[PDB]
Amino acid sequence: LPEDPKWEFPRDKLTLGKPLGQVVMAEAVGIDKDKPKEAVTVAVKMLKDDATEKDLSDLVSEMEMMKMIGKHKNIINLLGACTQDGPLYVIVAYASKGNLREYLRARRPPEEQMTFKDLVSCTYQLARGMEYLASQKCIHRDLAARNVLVTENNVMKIADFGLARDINNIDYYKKTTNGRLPVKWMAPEALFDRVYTHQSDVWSFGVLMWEIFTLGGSPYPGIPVEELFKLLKEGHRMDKPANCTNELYMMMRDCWHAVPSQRPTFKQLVEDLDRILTLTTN
Amino acid sequence: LPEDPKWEFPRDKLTLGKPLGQVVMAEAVGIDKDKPKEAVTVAVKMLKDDATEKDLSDLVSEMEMMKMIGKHKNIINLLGACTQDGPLYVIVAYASKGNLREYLRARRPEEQMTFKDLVSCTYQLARGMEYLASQKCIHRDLAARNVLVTENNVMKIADFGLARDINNIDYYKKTTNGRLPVKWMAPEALFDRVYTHQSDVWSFGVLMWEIFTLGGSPYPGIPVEELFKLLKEGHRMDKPANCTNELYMMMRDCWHAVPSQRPTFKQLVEDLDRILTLTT
Repeated sequence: LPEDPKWEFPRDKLTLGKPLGQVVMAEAVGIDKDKPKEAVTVAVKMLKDDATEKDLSDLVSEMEMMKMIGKHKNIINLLGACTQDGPLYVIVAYASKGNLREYLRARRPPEEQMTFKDLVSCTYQLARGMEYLASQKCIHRDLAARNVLVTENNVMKIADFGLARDINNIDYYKKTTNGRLPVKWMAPEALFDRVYTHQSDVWSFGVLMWEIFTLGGSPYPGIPVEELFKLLKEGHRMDKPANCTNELYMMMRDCWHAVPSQRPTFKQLVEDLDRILTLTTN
Repeated sequence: LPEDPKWEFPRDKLTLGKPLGQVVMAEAVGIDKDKPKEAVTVAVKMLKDDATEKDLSDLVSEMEMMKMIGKHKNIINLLGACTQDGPLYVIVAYASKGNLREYLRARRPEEQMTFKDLVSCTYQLARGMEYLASQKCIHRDLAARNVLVTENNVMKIADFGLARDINNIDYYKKTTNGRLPVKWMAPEALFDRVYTHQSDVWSFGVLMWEIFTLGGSPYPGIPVEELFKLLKEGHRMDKPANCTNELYMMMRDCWHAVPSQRPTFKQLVEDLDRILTLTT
């Protein structure tokens, strides 16, 4: 691996620990160049023993994407990496509350339940992360509750960029394109036309939204993967989650528009959500 | 998905259960056509809720492979499948004792393994691979975790998700063999982008090392990232503790750098047969 000084982190400064590809917790001393002696708790992603060549290159891509994206409030951020003489170590910010799916399912009505606002806030936050990601010419392609981390202060952090690509890094029209994307969150164009764009990410965003308001339910319950796309073409769409306003549900439905350009843009989702959230507070 | 009558199984007769790609235990009624009203406990492989397109093509390929391979005492066997109107269910015999790796780590000094057991366990698998080799099929993912053991401690090779017909390999293309766990993988599979029955013999060698270490993890301490450079420089695992020099020499043969210089499964069988009869 090419030596990238700015990101490189001393292995002797890194203390591995409990597990959380493969991710583990760890103490990174002085990782923050503004407290050279302070041991910071971080999360380290690495290869498992049964790793394959593709696994390695996927982890290397995930890391490089994290370098290109830049910093943002709603995006899990890279703290550094151990890429010389030894196992590849991608060191990122540690989210104590774990992933969003486990998180939501965790506080379901009999923990500390989630208010309507808390849900709306969660959605608004992720829309910002994506709105940003899109301004960075980056497509995630793997948006889902399980790929969102939640901090101690309940800040939503989008993670798992193993599949994220630059808008131009996609072989439009080839059969192999989009073959590794979980279908229940995947936009039809991704498969039928073998293309992927920001609008494809909004479709996924719609499913993530449905996941949030169902407090972590599983999309298209009872519907097999092998039969989904047929139904999706026949027009099928998930039902308005339990306690979910018809407004937020129509928002989801819009994300699930068959015509990619008729779906809202992340910028638009952000403004609507910002409106809903604000009026909720008042 | 094509309608293949010979293997199809009525969904109503199937009853999924506790979990064991994704595998779950199940009750298949009259899956054994000689006992139309007897319900047989079987294992069912299906896709997961977060499945991807490739996952499906992969499961489908797994099934077809088993269809073409045929039956053999040391290969887990396909019992039938639900391929029409609904999820894809690949039904296979149920190995009551789990995967060889767990099985072995379990009885570590819960009733210990004797040398002869290890030798037998080895021989059974060698017969499995010899048969596979004769069916012109490369496994590509041979490893203790991928071997199931039935109630009668019979060894059954399983996990055919990456197995291809010898001729169905994209010789020399960069992407070839990019999904095979490197620590069981043969050098050439990566350095020349090819795969032959001889690559499988290498994996088998690693399998042998697993068996005799009673479930050890290959190349302990050596990270995947720096394995292939060591392999190139001639690095090879040391003799497992409770393993005969003879058996270890056999492992090293399986790990000869030159593929044509590694034993064939037929030979592996014969020697193992010879060593085993003597242990008995």
